[PDB]
Amino acid sequence: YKQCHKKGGHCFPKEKICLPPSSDFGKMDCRWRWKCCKKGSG
Amino acid sequence: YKQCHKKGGHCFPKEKICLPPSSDFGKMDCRWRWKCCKKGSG
Amino acid sequence: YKQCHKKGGHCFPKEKICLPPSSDFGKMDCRWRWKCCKKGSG
Repeated sequence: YKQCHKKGGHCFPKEKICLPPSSDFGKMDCRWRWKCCKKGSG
Repeated sequence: YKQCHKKGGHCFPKEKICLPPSSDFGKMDCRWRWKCCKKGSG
Repeated sequence: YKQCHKKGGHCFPKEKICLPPSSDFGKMDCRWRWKCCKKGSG
């Protein structure tokens, strides 16, 4: 997903914890029932 | 909050795990950095 | 989680700023890498 990758992120299931919450970018262009979190997050 | 409550949810921090994920209704009208999950969630 | 909620808090990720530190109740029975902060610091 181009836009998630552009933000430095990857797609994960929407309930996956991404820390800090600022690195969780929301759905972006990930699929339905996934969200985009910045690499480094957890 | 009206809309979250109307869905039968409550507000929780943005990264709180809410399972099943269909019980997570996203931000709704919770505060910034919070999200609405159906009562009984995660 | 039960003890956190009992103490009037919510569980937030470990690096969430909770001030004043007296309203940061440490882990309580929040999940690994989360902590309990009193209503008002979040």
